[PDB]
Amino acid sequence: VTVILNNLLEGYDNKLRPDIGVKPTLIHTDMYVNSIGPVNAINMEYTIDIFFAQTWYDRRLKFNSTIKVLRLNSNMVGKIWIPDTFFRNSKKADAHWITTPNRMLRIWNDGRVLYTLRLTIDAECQLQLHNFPMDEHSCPLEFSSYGYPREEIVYQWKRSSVEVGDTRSWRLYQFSFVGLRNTTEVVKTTSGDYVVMSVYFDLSRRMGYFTIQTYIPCTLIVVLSWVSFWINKDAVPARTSLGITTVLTMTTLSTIARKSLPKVSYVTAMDLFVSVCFIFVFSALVEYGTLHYFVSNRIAKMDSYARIFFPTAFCLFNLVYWVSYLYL
Amino acid sequence: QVQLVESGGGLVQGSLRLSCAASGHTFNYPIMGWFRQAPGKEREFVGAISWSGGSTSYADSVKDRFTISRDNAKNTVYLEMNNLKPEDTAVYYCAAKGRYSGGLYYPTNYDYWGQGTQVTV
Amino acid sequence: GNMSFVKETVDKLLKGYDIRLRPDFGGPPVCVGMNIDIASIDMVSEVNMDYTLTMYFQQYWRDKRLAYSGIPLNLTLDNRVADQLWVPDTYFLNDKKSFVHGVTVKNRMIRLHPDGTVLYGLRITTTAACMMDLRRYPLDEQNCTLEIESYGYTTDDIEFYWRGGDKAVTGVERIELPQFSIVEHRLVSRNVVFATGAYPRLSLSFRLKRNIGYFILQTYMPSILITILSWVSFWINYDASAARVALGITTVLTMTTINTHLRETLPKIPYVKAIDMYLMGCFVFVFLALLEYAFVNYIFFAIDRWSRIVFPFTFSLFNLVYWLYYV
Amino acid sequence: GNMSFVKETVDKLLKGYDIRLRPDFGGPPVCVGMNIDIASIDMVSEVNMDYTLTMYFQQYWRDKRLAYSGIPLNLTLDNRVADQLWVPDTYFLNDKKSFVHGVTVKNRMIRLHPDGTVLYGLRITTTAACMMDLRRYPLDEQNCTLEIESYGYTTDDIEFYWRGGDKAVTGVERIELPQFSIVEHRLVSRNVVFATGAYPRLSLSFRLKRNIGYFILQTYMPSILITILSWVSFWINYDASAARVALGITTVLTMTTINTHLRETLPKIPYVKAIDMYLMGCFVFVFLALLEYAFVNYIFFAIDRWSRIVFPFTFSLFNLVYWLYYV
Amino acid sequence: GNMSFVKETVDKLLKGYDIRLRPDFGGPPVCVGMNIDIASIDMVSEVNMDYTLTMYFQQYWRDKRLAYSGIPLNLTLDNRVADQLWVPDTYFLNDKKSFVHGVTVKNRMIRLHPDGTVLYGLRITTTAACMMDLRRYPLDEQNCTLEIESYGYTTDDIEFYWRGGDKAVTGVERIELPQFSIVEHRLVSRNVVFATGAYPRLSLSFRLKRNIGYFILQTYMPSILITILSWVSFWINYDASAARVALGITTVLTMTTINTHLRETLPKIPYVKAIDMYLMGCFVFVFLALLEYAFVNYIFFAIDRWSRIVFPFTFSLFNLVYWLYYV
Amino acid sequence: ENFTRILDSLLDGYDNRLRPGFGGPVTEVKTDIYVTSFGPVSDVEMEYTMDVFFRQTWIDKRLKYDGPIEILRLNNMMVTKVWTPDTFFRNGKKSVSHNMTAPNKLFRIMRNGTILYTMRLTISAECPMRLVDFPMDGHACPLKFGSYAYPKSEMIYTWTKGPEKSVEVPKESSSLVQYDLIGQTVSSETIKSITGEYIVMTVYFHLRRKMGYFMIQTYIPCIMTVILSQVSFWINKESVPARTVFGITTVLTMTTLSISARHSLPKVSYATAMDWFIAVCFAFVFSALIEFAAVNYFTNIQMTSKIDKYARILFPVTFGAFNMVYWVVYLSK
Ligand SMILES: *[C@@H]1O[C@H](CO)[C@@H](O[C@@H]2O[C@H](CO)[C@@H](O[C@@H]3O[C@H](CO[C@H]4O[C@H](CO)[C@@H](O)[C@H](O)[C@@H]4O)[C@@H](O)[C@H](O[C@H]4O[C@H](CO)[C@@H](O)[C@H](O)[C@@H]4O)[C@@H]3O)[C@H](O)[C@H]2NC(C)=O)[C@H](O)[C@H]1NC(C)=O
Ligand SMILES: *[C@@H]1O[C@H](CO)[C@@H](O[C@@H]2O[C@H](CO)[C@@H](O[C@@H]3O[C@H](CO[C@H]4O[C@H](CO)[C@@H](O)[C@H](O)[C@@H]4O)[C@@H](O)[C@H](O[C@H]4O[C@H](CO)[C@@H](O)[C@H](O)[C@@H]4O)[C@@H]3O)[C@H](O)[C@H]2NC(C)=O)[C@H](O)[C@H]1NC(C)=O
Ligand SMILES: *[C@@H]1O[C@H](CO)[C@@H](O[C@@H]2O[C@H](CO)[C@@H](O[C@@H]3O[C@H](CO[C@H]4O[C@H](CO)[C@@H](O)[C@H](O)[C@@H]4O)[C@@H](O)[C@H](O[C@H]4O[C@H](CO)[C@@H](O)[C@H](O)[C@@H]4O)[C@@H]3O)[C@H](O)[C@H]2NC(C)=O)[C@H](O)[C@H]1NC(C)=O
Ligand SMILES: *[C@@H]1O[C@H](CO)[C@@H](O[C@@H]2O[C@H](CO)[C@@H](O[C@@H]3O[C@H](CO[C@H]4O[C@H](CO)[C@@H](O)[C@H](O)[C@@H]4O)[C@@H](O)[C@H](O[C@H]4O[C@H](CO)[C@@H](O)[C@H](O)[C@@H]4O)[C@@H]3O)[C@H](O)[C@H]2NC(C)=O)[C@H](O)[C@H]1NC(C)=O
Ligand SMILES: *[C@@H]1O[C@H](CO)[C@@H](O)[C@H](O)[C@H]1NC(C)=O
Ligand SMILES: *[C@@H]1O[C@H](CO)[C@@H](O)[C@H](O)[C@H]1NC(C)=O
Repeated sequence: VTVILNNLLEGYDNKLRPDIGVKPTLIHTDMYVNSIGPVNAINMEYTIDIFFAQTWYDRRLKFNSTIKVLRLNSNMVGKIWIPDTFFRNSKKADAHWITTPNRMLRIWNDGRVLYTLRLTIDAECQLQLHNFPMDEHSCPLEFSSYGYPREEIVYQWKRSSVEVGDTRSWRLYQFSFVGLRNTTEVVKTTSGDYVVMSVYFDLSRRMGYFTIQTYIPCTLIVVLSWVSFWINKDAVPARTSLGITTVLTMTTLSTIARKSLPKVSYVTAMDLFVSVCFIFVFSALVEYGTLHYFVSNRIAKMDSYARIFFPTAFCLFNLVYWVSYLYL
Repeated sequence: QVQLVESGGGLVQGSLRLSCAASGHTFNYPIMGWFRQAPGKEREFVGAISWSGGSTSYADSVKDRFTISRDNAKNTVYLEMNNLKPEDTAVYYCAAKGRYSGGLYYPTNYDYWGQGTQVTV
Repeated sequence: GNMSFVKETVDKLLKGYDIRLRPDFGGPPVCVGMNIDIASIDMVSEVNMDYTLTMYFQQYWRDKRLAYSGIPLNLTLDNRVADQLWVPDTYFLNDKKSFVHGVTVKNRMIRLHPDGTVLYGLRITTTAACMMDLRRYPLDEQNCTLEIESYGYTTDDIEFYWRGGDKAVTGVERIELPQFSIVEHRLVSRNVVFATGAYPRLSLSFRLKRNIGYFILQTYMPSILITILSWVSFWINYDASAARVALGITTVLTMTTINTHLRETLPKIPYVKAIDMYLMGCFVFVFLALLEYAFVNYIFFAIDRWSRIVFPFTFSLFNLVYWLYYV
Repeated sequence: GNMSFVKETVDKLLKGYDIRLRPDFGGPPVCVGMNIDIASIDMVSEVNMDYTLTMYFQQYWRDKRLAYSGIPLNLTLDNRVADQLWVPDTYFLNDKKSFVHGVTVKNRMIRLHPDGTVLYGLRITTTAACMMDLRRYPLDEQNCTLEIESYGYTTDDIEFYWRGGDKAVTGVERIELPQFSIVEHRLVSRNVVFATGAYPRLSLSFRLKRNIGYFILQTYMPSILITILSWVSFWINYDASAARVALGITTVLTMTTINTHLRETLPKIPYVKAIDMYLMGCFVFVFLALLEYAFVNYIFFAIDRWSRIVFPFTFSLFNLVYWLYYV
Repeated sequence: GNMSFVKETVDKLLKGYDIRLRPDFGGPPVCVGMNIDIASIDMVSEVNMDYTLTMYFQQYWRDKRLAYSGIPLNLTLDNRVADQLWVPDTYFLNDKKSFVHGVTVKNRMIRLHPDGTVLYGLRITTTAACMMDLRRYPLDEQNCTLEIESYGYTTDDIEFYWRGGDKAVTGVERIELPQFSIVEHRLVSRNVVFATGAYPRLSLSFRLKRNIGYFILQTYMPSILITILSWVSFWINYDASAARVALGITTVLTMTTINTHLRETLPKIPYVKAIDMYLMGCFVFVFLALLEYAFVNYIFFAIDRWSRIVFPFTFSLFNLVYWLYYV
Repeated sequence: ENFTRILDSLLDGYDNRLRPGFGGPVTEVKTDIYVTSFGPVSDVEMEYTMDVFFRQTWIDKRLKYDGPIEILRLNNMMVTKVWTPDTFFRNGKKSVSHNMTAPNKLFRIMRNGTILYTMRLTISAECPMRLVDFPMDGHACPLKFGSYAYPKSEMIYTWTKGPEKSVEVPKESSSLVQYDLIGQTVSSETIKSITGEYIVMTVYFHLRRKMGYFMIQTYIPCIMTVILSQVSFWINKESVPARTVFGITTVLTMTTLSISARHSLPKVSYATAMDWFIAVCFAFVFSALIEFAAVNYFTNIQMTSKIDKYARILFPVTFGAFNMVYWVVYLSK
């Protein structure tokens, strides 16, 4: 068996791809998503752990024997030609070395080569945070050959291209995995035209956390502002302190609302709801200020109108707000 | 500095509860091990427990028969012995072990030792 | 004694040795025995859903190519000799970031035996993922595992077993997590089947129970006292509109400050935790207490006595249901 | 087609090749053409005064030692052949932390040409310093540059130029910064003189304009509403001492909570920002509003009407001067 | 003087040298003397329960294979010669992350002596775990150790000792921790027994005393003043329901803001710290003060005088017991 | 192979493990530092970052060559084959040698044997600080480097230019945010250890903190709150709810302001100037509400106050007197 290995590497030039001028090299890629890590909305990244497997034919490695397969160590990888596959949208990707290099290299008698390596990838996912937290995202994962154009290396998905795990051991605690699609494209750059493989993961954010955190408390504070309308107008310290403290409460809640989003400049649905709720509590105290002045010096029945207008306007706002985002 | 005193060991033929009281810098010695030394024999390991957490470890000879519990507030380690056998006639010792003192089964790794109660069954 | 004699023996062993070929290549699978000595569990992170583990990882196997005669000793060699020997492609399936300590040298040990038995030890710090069910948080119990598997060699080529049975893993009692207590640890051996074949698997799992003492003092006690403090408004006379209104909102303000700070320490899970239900429940009670005075003020310009009887009773009922449900 | 023929050609090229000697050693300087394809600008940090850039960095030069004949093709070789070839000692003068991606291999490309032209591409993620003038923050415009220079070779030995002129840098339109918009980018070529000699320099600079929309809603609107809310005290009757005093301080308290949180997001610059002037200006107005009632209470135990006319006017004047000064 | 003569001598020493074999292989264990020069203790982390140490680690041992004659000098060689020599497999058992500085080169020293004595120095920055008993925090005293042990060689093959006795470790006085003061340091030599055998052990321990001055001003003083501020309600007349009720809650609100912020700086330990008892104790006093007015208001629609006598007395009693218990 | 043979001849019979002039004259290394960027200073970590062009010059007669070209500008990988000084930074917490697109190392050999070896480095060095005068304090962050192995009897370090002109820090290199670089001083000393006695080259950077940020962040808001506390004196004593709420909510303001000011300073046993100002401001606010407690209690006995009139004078005077003492003392220091 040792004679077989020595002969294969003898006279072998790893600097040249198989069929350097004969034909483009065809590479079959398979991916097993071990787990999808947390989605970093601040950095617009997401961690993914996969078993990246590549299959190609190298007729320089043909050997005639009854074994028909040769499972080799990771040190053998550096001896032979390896495709320069890289992930185009990856920010920080690593291959684990504990306890040994997590790389597999199997060679068959007919020259077919299987190369599987475990990778942890922090890919880039530009999150369009409109309609937050009801937003839905499709984070891609693009990889291609770095130096070999479409005329030299051609990728191709297998019949089991992307295989997901149980989807329950995945590290997704904010989003929910709802979709998975694979695509093949050709991207033209300065160096040349490259075949680019893409995998899109559809993720929908779960709004349960934010409803309790922000939506329910902000709504209740607005309701507390309406309480001032029923308190007697003669109780000036009571009504004035109620409105002024509720505005202070919304100030505290407004800051905690966007403790997680990046500094995007567009108005997310979470920001719009908080801002509108801030206006309602602000207008409640302004209503009493106008009411108090004319009473102390129609307008006199402004409390009766406020007891109907304010609950109606906020309920009308909620009806428009939730429908415009949860639907349409 | 840790001072160890063990009590509760008498002469019987039975369920016994041996308590080992500790005082001093007990935090620096979080592991308490029980040892017995039969006459004419080297000191034998019985069971080692941690002051914090409460995870236990016992010898094969006394497994599922002797149980040990501790409480940091009382600063005492209690060894409950059940189904006593004539081979359990030895001077039972209480010892404290440093955090990075190595193996539990070796009495040399232990720094502070108790007086040792004589129990004959 | 004779270093030259030992040097010749070692050079002969490495002469013609092919690291690319496993022991008994083409024959029966090589049995690899593994034992782990835990050094510490440094961190358990709920936000990242992972834990950091430091351990002495040791592997036992027989390589007939390394069998030597005439030397009745176990040769403890320099760790750099491991690069010239075959070692199992052992990897941790659920790890996120691992490394081998290299100060002052690589914390690696190679010890040979006359029959060809190889002892290979490594000191490894690993961060392994651990999905956590936080529905009962902070009264939850977690099962964090460490999956050990061969990367390339199937069960036809290699086999794993726990050397020593249930005693293969030691040092569990030394683990001192400030937030957790190690209830139990288990050792599991099984075979996992993939598309490329069936691979041996060794699993080490710890059952962690969160300590409730910190959260009771930090979170529950302030919430209970504020809720009781809101009931003080019932004692206050109805004409003290400024006093009772100020009491209601400031208690509501106090709950908001407590609620905002507490939820910052946890990931954005969409389901209701035990702590989540308690904070919102308390926030409702103070909200209803202020509403209770609103109805009072409107009607007067009886309800107070009804509230004095009900609000302590309902909150006691809320606590009784809450604690029974989670304890 | 003939791999053996190609193998012999490549082996001949590397035979006797001295990586220590630049092309045309002792002769005219070698001209190196550079083009950059920007992948993304991940982060722009005001606290650290730096930005993170990911790009495809490519260099073009001619090496007569690598000229080959008889093969009418551009040889795309494995990235490991770059270790056996001479490459320019290009470095980024203003970078703070840079690395070359190495998954699944080093993102490196070597492409040879029959005349000896070498194409050398790298995918580099770099963190480059960018001093920021925050006097007009958050209505400021920043000029962040990327300085490209040869480390050891002077202009006598090497020369840099933008390959393609103004088209040498592409992908600027793909940059999507949530907080900034790319107004313009420029390409500059010049020579920088040091004590060790004169070195070629290539500069790529981006003009960034901060998006004001986020800060208007998050900061300015709460401050304006609180300041308007403080004016409500003027409408309130003078005998409501408890109401008006509570109104003044709680508005002051609201400003403090807003002021403390906002300034945590920025470095400790000693000069006055636009946001700094606004927050302090609003804090003065609410402070003066509470003082206005103090004088009222003391005199009565007219001023109110004067304040009702002045305070909205002065704040409007403060805003008018503020926005005209910065817009 | 003659570099060629020195070069021949060094080449002869390394000719036939086997790094795999320790000095006196198969004979008496080699005695290794260690001395440490502490550079700084950068950080002490309560949350991570570890400290960062920078030191000059030096080892002394004799290797007869390296003995040379005819050169009456101590040969200080390049640090790269250490890769061709045998060095002890020294490692730190309690370290979490360590590295050797490599700027501008690896901070490593090899100095030979005519008799075969080897001096091996390293500049090492290490993060070592240190379990902390925070029951008496922040009036606690900590014993942080540094465990030095041979990884593979047992006491039969190698032995460690402190070179210079109690003077083996220097530079302790240079350590300047802002939060701690170095009360004492100790040197311990012992043998640790494992399953694989008995190994030599050297222990360096520091006794750290936390400085109380920062916490007295930051935490205790605000809590005391608020508690005293709550007693002001007793002076206030009973009819001022709005004033006294607002006083009680705002003091409660002040305690909550102080309590929440303080506990963020510490790990989630389940036991009661000294600071934990004080914050909760103060929160109870302000809670009882507001309750005191509730009973007053209800009865009137005597207790005040009783509270004026008791509340300052009880708080003084609480402080007296607290400080005596921890000091 | 006009220059290939020259390079091969130089490396032939050369041992990089022996310093030039081994066993004879002391090897002299001439060093100069060009500070490209003086990074931010971390008060919490008591460290500062700095990027420099560390240049070293020494004479090695083993590399003398006869050729038409005076200076051989070689590649960085040539460095590993020859002997280089083992210069290390004694106070460097974490130093990184840049490696982007090439090892950032310059290596030139002249015909005389003079060797120029420059490397681009990023250095994080310890800077112990005395924050007693914070924020009105200045610091002198040092930078000590020397040979790790070779003592003074084998290798010594000298500044290439004069000590004043050897280290050059352009004004454009200042990346400081809250500090101003007054200047630098250059000195050389000797230290002793068990290994031996070594030459240490020290560079001290004198930094002056800019107090503009802390003036607006902490000092100004605290002064307004203290003044706002004195407002309660002018309010009539009848408005008990008004004056009481005035006192407590100002204590809330000081509590909020106190947290923010200390949110960045590292924890120290001693009390800083900012801590004194807040504590006095907190006491003034606390005393203001205590004053109303006496006024309300004694006016109930009686039941436009003399006690208020005394408080209307003592409080502004005492706070005014404290400020003049506080500023004069620390600005003079
Ligand atoms: C921080 O916490 C650590 C851990 O608790 C403390 O470390 C202990 O330090 C003490 C000394 O203060 C050590 O006690 C000494 O142990 C030596 C080693 O003895 C072992 O090995 C010998 C063989 O070499 C065996 O015979 C023996 O049984 C042990 O297995 C002893 O040699 C010392 O004895 C000397 O002093 C005693 C009195 O104390 C005399 O009676 C003796 O005759 C002799 O003179 C001594 O007993 C202890 O071993 C350390 N434990 C560990 C786990 O390291 C630190 O001290 C502490 N630091 C601070 C600042 O608090
Ligand atoms: C954390 O959670 C994990 C699961 O995610 C738990 O791990 C499980 O642990 C149990 C044991 O407690 C495991 O059950 C055992 O599986 C063994 C494997 O058998 C496989 O392989 C054999 C061939 O070797 C096949 O024949 C067989 O079909 C399986 O494919 C079994 O051999 C065991 O059987 C033994 O016990 C049973 C009774 O339980 C007897 O009836 C049998 O005769 C025999 O004695 C046993 O069934 C389970 O497989 C583990 N799951 C995983 C995924 O590994 C951890 O325990 C948990 N942590 C804690 C602390 O609880
Ligand atoms: C961010 O900030 C940086 C730094 O200020 C700006 O960089 C400057 O960019 C300007 C152009 O916008 C540069 O000005 C140009 O310099 C060229 C280089 O001149 C040097 O080298 C030549 C020899 O090659 C010498 O003769 C000369 O003395 C210099 O030493 C010039 O060639 C240019 O001249 C051209 O334009 C001028 C008019 O501007 C014409 O009169 C000329 O005929 C000719 O057409 C020009 O002067 C400047 O040098 C850059 N400085 C630095 C330090 O890089 C960025 O532009 C800025 N970016 C943004 C977006 O704001
Ligand atoms: C800053 O950047 C520089 C330049 O890139 C780096 O310097 C190079 O670092 C690499 C490692 O990253 C070095 O490569 C190694 O070289 C060793 C010595 O080379 C000898 O052996 C090789 C192989 O036979 C010969 O070609 C050569 O002529 C020498 O005789 C090798 O021993 C190493 O081999 C290791 O990896 C292989 C492949 O996995 C294994 O088979 C081996 O067993 C062994 O593990 C490796 O090839 C390279 O030599 C360095 N060059 C220079 C000029 O120094 C710096 O490392 C980098 N610094 C940082 C901090 O990143
Ligand atoms: C996507 O994967 C499926 C897996 O069955 C495969 O059939 C399909 O061809 C793949 N798509 C492309 C474009 O390769
Ligand atoms: C050799 O010439 C160089 C030219 O730059 C000079 O710097 C150096 O000092 C000279 N050597 C001697 C020994 O004078």
